[PDB]
Amino acid sequence: MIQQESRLRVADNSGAREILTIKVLGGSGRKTANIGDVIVATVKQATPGGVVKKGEVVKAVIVRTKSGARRADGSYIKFDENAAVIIRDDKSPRGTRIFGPVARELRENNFMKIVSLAPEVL
Amino acid sequence: AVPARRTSKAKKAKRRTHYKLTIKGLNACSNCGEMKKSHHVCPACGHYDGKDVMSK
Amino acid sequence: NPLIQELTQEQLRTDIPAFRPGDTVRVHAKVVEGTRERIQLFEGVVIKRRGAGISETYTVRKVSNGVGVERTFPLHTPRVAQIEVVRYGKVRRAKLYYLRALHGKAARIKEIRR
Amino acid sequence: TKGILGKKVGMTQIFTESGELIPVTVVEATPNVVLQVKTVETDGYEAIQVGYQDKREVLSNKPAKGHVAKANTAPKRFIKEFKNVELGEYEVGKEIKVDVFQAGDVVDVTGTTKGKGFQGAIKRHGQSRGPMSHGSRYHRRPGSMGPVAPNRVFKNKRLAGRMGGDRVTIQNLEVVKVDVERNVILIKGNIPGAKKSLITIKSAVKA
Amino acid sequence: RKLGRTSSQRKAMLRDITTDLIINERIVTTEARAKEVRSTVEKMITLGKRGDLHARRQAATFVRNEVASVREEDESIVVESALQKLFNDLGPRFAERQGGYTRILKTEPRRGDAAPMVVIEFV
RNA sequence: UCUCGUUAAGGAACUCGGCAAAAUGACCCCGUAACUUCGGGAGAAGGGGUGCUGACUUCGGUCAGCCGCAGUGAAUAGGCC
RNA sequence: GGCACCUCGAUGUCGGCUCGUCGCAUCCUGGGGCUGUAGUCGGUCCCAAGGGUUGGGCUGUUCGCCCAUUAAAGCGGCACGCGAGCUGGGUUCAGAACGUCGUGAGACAGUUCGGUCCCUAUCCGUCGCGGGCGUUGGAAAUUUGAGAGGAGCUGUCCUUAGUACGAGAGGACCGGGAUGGACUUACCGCUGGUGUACCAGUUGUUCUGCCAAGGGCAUUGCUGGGUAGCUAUGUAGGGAAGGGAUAAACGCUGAAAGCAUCUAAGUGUGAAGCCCACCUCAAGAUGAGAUUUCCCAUUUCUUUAAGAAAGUAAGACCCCUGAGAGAUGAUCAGGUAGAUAGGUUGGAAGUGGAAGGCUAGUGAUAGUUGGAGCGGACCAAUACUAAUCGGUCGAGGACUUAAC
Ligand SMILES: [Zn+2]
Repeated sequence: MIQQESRLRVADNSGAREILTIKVLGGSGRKTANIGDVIVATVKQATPGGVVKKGEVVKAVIVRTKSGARRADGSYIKFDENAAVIIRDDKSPRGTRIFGPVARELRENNFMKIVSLAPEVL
Repeated sequence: AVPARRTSKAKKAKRRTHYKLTIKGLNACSNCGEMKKSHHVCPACGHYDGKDVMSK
Repeated sequence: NPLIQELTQEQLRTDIPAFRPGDTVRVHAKVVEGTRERIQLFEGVVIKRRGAGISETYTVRKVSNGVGVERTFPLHTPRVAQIEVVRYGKVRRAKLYYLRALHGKAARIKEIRR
Repeated sequence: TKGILGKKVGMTQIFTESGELIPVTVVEATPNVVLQVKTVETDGYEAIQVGYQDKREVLSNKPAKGHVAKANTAPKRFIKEFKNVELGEYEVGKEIKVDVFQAGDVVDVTGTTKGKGFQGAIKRHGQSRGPMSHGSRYHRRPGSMGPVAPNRVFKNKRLAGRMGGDRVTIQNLEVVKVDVERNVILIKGNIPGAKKSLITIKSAVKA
Repeated sequence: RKLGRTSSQRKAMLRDITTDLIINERIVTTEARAKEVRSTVEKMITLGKRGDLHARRQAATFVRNEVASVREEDESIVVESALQKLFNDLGPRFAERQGGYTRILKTEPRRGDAAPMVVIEFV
């Protein structure tokens, strides 16, 4: 459940800290978005330096929502925060380091170049 | 809103037909043969189920 | 109620030990990658219990790299190999929801040698 | 063709052979005697009467016990028909156990919905309230009734009136088990009806 | 259940009615209060069958605190506080009778509201 | 329809306008900018402590220990830039 | 824009909200002809109204400019739809001010701040639900379907195939498969919400003679959990595959016109559209349908007629215990040939360690007796209480003609 006007967090070493969504690409009027769905957002806060700054339009992906997916077996995951990791239209991140665990549901979406950097893949 | 006409004499009745007052469930008591209400204590006899109840 | 129980006995695992909310519990899960079968190890604090019979459940609260995580499993799965209590903690509630706002040196539960 | 009535006990879960929980309801049944065979030359079509439960004896009357006793059973509670069934193949007073649905895997349960009494115009159609603040006074009503030109109200404007209590069928559900020793089926998903209601199960229509 | 007022008012009304009908063994009220009070009274007489502390200290919250009942004297004034009655007289009078010890009798409506009245007894 | 109580995830996307609701609110302690008619702004902002038992109380309080998810444990009692 | 027939014993304006509906001069999806159509794209014209047609920033806004998506972000009618359904911001009251005009009192489709929107549904209309009678003997059940309603949307990926195509550049038709968006039908086993006669902690003050134990009041006193029930953001499924007759278009065969030519006679293909296919209502369908089973005859005469009256069969109702139902009535489960409700004995969800004792401590408190005590709707078992005794209604089956 993450929709317009909501604030993610950057879980990357790219230069951005917060973020505010814009759209939920995929569909003709979708409302929400869950783990592993792409997104359009524009930086709000930023650290000095970095390749990313305020007022930039960027695409990101949703890692570790605060009401996580269901496992087909019958288990669930429910983190404490929300987070995103910036992307270059080829599922390839911009930053070069990732903090905080990531849920497994990415391996099913060719987001490999991410999982190989996550410290924990739950 | 507010009526647009007086109701005729007929419509008055034709609507009041379902305004009745029916009494139902009248039984013959068993100690004095008088009419009493089923499942209810007999007021004059005082009895019920062939037994006395209202006593002190 | 009685007609269902008779329909749901053959699938009640029967080696689950005793553990009440507030006992650190190591969980040998089952993972699936490619054409393999690894075994993860999720290991936290028992928080919850939904008393239900065939479908009782429980939850565990880990903290990895400063980000809380929780998983809940059905009590009678075939895709969990083993469970093993590790400790026993003094606790007076049956639902320890009040932990998600506590960190580190404030969310420790005293041990009990029983 | 394959048709069986039965009760409705409740819902529980079941693991399959690959570690996958599955919601499952418990349609219970009992044997049931075919009561009458309607033919073309007599009744204009072909169908089969069935009945799934047993009354006491106090709770019937001579027509019922004279209409059943041509098959020698205790008088039944429910009586229904079935069509498109290959007639043949049958007799007055046979039985229909739960065998016929071994792993049919495609089935169309029907039944009677729940009951919800007089209801508003939002719990029946998903009509949306009006702004609950900013000074409005239009919280929870059914909107307007149409235009002015026609000097009447078009048909099929929807507003309050009893919700629920009419039959409905679902299609293309699977079947999980058949415990003939207790006459119980187990299907996947949600099935309509109140507990202890009356349910019917036939083979799929969409092949 | 059947509400009649707010919560606490109903609770007080029942804690009232079942404290009579302990002292008189008979009561003439309406129909609904009758049903709820038969439930409550029968539920507060099994406590008269244990007689220990815990049953005492659990019954001692659903009974009007102090309502004397004095028909006795040898050379004295013996007072019975309508709970001591519960644990001295009603109790030992029901040892073999199992649940269900009240009779309800539908008599006649009332003058001003036509509320069909009713009686309640014990045997 | 009116008068009240509670809510997952999101937190002004509603709307003419955050109207309405929500949030702060007591006592003690630390600390507090531009600006100025030098009096003020100032309760600016932003923070910390409060329960019970024993000991010592110089006097105020300090030490030690105990329990709860929460210690002006209920009602009364500034939202800020 | 014109006219001034219409309404001055009062016919209320723009936008936005809830709710729709209809036309097609069509925005997307569907079928086609031509191309200055190699392919992928495209341009135009034709047939076609089945469904679908977004969130936000700025102004009172219609209009419009912009950002981000999408298959697409259509144009119009319905008092420029809808105020006895909502708002009243806007333009049109009384206050006040600026610029300009007037000598003045005042004025300005110039501007700025503030400002009272009443109504208990009689008739028709729409949404649901009963009573009366009819259907030609009285009753219990099961169905046919003349008709009506619902439903109709679509993307992306993979393979066919790096093929046909093309110098390269780039890159398919027709098929097969997986998975989504919106919309929508049912349900509570999972995740969550609620849960005021369930369990625990804790403040004040007052009451039960006191300590211990408890009640009353303070938004349910406040806080932490939470059963049944009702629930969506949760779960499961749905628009699948086909047939018949047609639209634009394309033919086959064939002449009037020794040829050519789809047409007049003959004979075909062809679309999300028409009619079936899928789901529901339905014999008040007064053209009142069909089938299985059940019950079979007193008194006088009005005068024997489709006569009147009385007692019954089958059955139904009244009355009472209730809920899987419920505004009332109705539907359903039962009424001693009994588990319908209450109660009682077990059990479960749920809280989370009762009271009284004992041990350790100066004391707060802690340990043990003990997964304890309590336990509204839930699951079993038992006639202890209550469904007693009773009462009312309810047929005796017309005629004509043919056949047998
Ligand atoms: Zn009598």
